[PDB]
Amino acid sequence: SLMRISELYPGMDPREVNVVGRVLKKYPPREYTRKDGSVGRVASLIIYDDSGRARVVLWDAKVSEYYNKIEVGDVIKVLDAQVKESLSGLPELHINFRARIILNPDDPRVEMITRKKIKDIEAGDRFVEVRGTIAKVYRVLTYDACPECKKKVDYDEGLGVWICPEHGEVQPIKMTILDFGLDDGTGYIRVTLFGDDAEELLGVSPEEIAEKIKELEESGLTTKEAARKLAEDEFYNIIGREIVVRGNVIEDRFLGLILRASSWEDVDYRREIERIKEELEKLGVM
Amino acid sequence: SLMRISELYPGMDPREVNVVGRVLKKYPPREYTRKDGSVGRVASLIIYDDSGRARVVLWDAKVSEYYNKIEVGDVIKVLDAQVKESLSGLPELHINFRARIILNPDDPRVEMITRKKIKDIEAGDRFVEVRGTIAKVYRVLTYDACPECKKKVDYDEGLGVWICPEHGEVQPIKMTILDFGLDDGTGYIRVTLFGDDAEELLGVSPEEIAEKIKELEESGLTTKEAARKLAEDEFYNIIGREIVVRGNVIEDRFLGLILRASSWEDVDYRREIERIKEELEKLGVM
Amino acid sequence: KRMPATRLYIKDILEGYFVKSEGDFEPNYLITKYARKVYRAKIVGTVVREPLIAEDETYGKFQVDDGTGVIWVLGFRDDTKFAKLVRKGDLVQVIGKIAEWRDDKQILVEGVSKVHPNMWILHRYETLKEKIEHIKKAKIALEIYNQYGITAKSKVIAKNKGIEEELLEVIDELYGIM
Amino acid sequence: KRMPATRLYIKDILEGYFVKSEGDFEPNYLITKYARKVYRAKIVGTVVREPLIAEDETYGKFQVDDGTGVIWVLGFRDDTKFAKLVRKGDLVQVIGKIAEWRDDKQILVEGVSKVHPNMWILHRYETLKEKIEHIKKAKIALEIYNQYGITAKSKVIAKNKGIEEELLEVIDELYGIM
Amino acid sequence: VRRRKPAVERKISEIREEDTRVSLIGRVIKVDKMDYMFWLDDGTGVAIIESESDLPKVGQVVRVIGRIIRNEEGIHIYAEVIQDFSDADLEALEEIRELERKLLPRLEGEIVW
Amino acid sequence: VRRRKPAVERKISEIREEDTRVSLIGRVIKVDKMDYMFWLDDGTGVAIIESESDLPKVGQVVRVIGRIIRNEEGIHIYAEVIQDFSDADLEALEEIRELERKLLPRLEGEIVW
DNA sequence: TTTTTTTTTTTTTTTTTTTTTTTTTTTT
Ligand SMILES: [Zn+2]
Ligand SMILES: [Zn+2]
Repeated sequence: SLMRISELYPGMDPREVNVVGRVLKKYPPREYTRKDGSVGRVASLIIYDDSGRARVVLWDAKVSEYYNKIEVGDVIKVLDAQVKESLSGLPELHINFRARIILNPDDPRVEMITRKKIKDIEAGDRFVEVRGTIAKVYRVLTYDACPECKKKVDYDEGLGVWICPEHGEVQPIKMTILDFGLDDGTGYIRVTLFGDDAEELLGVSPEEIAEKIKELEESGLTTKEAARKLAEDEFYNIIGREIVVRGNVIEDRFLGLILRASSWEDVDYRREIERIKEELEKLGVM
Repeated sequence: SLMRISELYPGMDPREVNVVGRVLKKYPPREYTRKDGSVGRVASLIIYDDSGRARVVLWDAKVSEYYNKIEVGDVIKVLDAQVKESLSGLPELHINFRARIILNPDDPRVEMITRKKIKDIEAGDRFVEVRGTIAKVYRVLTYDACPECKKKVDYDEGLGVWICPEHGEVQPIKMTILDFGLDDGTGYIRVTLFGDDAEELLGVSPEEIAEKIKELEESGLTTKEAARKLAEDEFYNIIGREIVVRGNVIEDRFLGLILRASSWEDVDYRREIERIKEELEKLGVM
Repeated sequence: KRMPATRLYIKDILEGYFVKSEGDFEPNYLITKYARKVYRAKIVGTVVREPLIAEDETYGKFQVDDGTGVIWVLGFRDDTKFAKLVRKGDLVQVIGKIAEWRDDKQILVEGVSKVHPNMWILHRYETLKEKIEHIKKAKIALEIYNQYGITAKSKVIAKNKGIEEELLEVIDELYGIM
Repeated sequence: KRMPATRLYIKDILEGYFVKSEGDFEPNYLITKYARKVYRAKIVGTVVREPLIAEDETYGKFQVDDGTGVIWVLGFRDDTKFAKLVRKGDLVQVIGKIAEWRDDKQILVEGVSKVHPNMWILHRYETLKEKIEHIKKAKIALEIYNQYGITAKSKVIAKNKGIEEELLEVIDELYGIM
Repeated sequence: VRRRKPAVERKISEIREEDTRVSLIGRVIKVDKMDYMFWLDDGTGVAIIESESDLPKVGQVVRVIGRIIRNEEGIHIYAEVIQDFSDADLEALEEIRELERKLLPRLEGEIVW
Repeated sequence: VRRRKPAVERKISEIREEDTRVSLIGRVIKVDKMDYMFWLDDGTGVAIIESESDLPKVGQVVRVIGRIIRNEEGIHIYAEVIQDFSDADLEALEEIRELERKLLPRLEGEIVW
């Protein structure tokens, strides 16, 4: 079939339903109550093809039959499913007794859908784990963010409300930004932490940081100047600390490689010593 | 003595052997080769009393001493002979240095001269073939056995050696014991398999079973407790399997009928279907 | 004693009349439509769905289809191990105690193992043979019951015709149920 | 660019040859006895004395001992804050620029923080691993330098054996110093 | 309460309109590894079996339990269970199918309470 | 110019006569809160540690850096630094001490200019 | 031909802010 997800519509003939999609998301299986009082199972996934996305809902025995067999990145082919309108007005694929799923199908539409040393890191690197020393603190600041998309919100003086360009009138949350450098003995890389991860490393609340930023701005400093000053004056104590950062490396058009850290954690010393023992064995020490 | 030929059994005390018989057959004397390379003589006769027949084997000087003195129709009395099992499973009287024969004795005895359903099985049944389902697993264990008689060997801590009561200092072999139940639709019977037959059915080496028994015993279980536990925890997979067992039925004074299986084999489905077709023809189906 | 596991069609188990013994030690049994008293069942079918193991490992179950019916097979506590053995699509032979839950008959797994396709054929042949044997014996026993009932005279007549005394009691019990 | 901080024993820093860059913007560096060019140092030791803060807060300093040597760590002006962080007895990790004052090598503090005793163990393991790695590479590079010197042919041979071109220049510079 | 309908044993040529779940036994003659479909020949006909994950080999004797799919392209079987029937005595199976066909209705009709 | 002598890492049983400042790692077995002294056991011996101000707890694993005091009463350590080594992997520390003992003299001796 | 001995049974389940990287020298 040439059918695409964009062509699905609620109530279309299940006999016409023939789409493929790569799995983007898998949600946990849930229980639901039937009209007769019994309890069934239901599980949802999000798939996408070259045209759009669809929620795929596995019902009852279809959960046991397929749910554990499917993983993110896999492609599935869906046949004979009922199409329903989602709560947002979009088509969803319901996998009931009649429906079938083919895991990693042979279909022409399919083609159309780690510890690394800093010296080896490249631009665009994904899922990189780097263990090193905090060497520099560039900036510490907090901004008002949307609680859903975490993007910067704008204060409207005419209406007295906070406006998110994606979600409209929202209640803002304080988001912490920590920019620092990390050294592993073979290289140096810039690192950025956000919100809860940054607050955990800094050991200071975002509301307290906002108050200190306000005091600096009142003195005649801009937001840029106040952020650099607070990092040097109050958060210099964090320098010299050995940590493990995990994230993706983006290349700034002048700042160079910046590691956007998704998480940070304390060094597992026994794990690190075992890595060193492996290297020593390779050198003919042990 | 009142002893009859029907009462002889292999390995009975030669001092108890006292039978009379009329000579039915005399075979020619033969030569045989001794372990030392020399050549001896041996001659056989068939005798019978009011109870049954026995082969009488005259060895070496007993041939010269008695063979020509005996004739068909004469009665002989046999004393102090060794009793052996013939090639057909029947008692034979061996007339060696110790044994004696009295020609035409003065004795009061002289004037007097398979496939079975479990529901049909009796105590003491021999060569019974039963096809059924493995229904229960009682015990799985291994013991140190003598490589000759296959009996349990004792470890002597004073000498550091393994002692067989029949063969003395021996090198022990691990013997597997499998106790289970078998059901044929008309009855239920307990079954016991030994060594190679049991290992073949279990699909695990006796050395591996010994290791698992040791782990269970170390935890505070006795040999009896560990054997029942290993059967339930690891060998429960064997239950539900259809097999053909052949053996003799012994009656335990509390456990009931136990089928000591000499061998086990996979079901020949075409042979079984032919048996069923015979039964259907008897019912007026075909 | 330990009575036999009767080889039957799943349909015969499903259409039967389960009998709960009031005693805490008495075994439960089923009486089929052809007056067959069954304590244990022996069936051969295909596992139609991937097994169901409760997250808390308190129970494990799997479904068996033989062509004449579909039945659930259950193992509780550590007996959940039986359900873990099988997988969707396996052709298996099951032995166990008949149970009734929510007025639906089921099999409390005693043993489950994969079988060769010729075993399924052998099972069908045996099931039919036993069924014919039983029906003909029960037909003669029913005539004895309708003429004399459960008397000392009818028990002697039943033994002479190759019928077990227990068969007349099963007929009487089935008449009481119906 | 920003070059790496090399993990070393204090002894290796102390016994090294400090090189003052003549340019007002060029970074100073040290060449160890094993021909290792070091721009920044990363050491793990114990603060042996209560820090020294000048009354006028122009400088702050503290002493670090790692078992192989004892070195001073200095912070000037507002950088005096680094010395105020530590106390006598703290087990710390220090990163900074190597400096030479009164012909004695020292560390110009860039960062100092308290570490877990297992970090001191990890530091010793890493320091030894890196040292062996470097010595073996420098031994092969020294043979290349003694046979060919700094030529286009020797640079190709060095790349083939996993040796950086910079290493041959360090050997030549060290020979010039000695 | 839609209880699982047992698989009705049929030959490819004897499939009925009212049949929703069937059991077929045959030999694989063609396997399409891209559309996950295979051609099963039992001696009485050829059925197109659409499989979700298990694809047999060409020339393999298999037993298929599946739901019947009736569309404009024809009647295809969406395979639920595919079993290896390579060593199965189909001669014996055919003989027991005929015995059940003849004797089962007579046995049920013998009940005169 | 009496430059500070680095603390020489030793075991209690391996302390030498020429040693003036040492680093010992052990478990506290007794604390005298009046004479400010404590008993340190490393597995190889017991040393009497005289402390000026910091007294550890009984059963605490500690690292002591101190000057050796040799008098008529014996050899006691005047503690300079006492660190909490309670979560320290002494097995790993022992292994690195042996690696340094074997490899450090060989690395220095490889220099053939 | 073998080890060691007490047979079986009921019931339990649902992706972000905002953007110009690094560097020397100063010490009671
Ligand atoms: Zn938003
Ligand atoms: Zn023996």
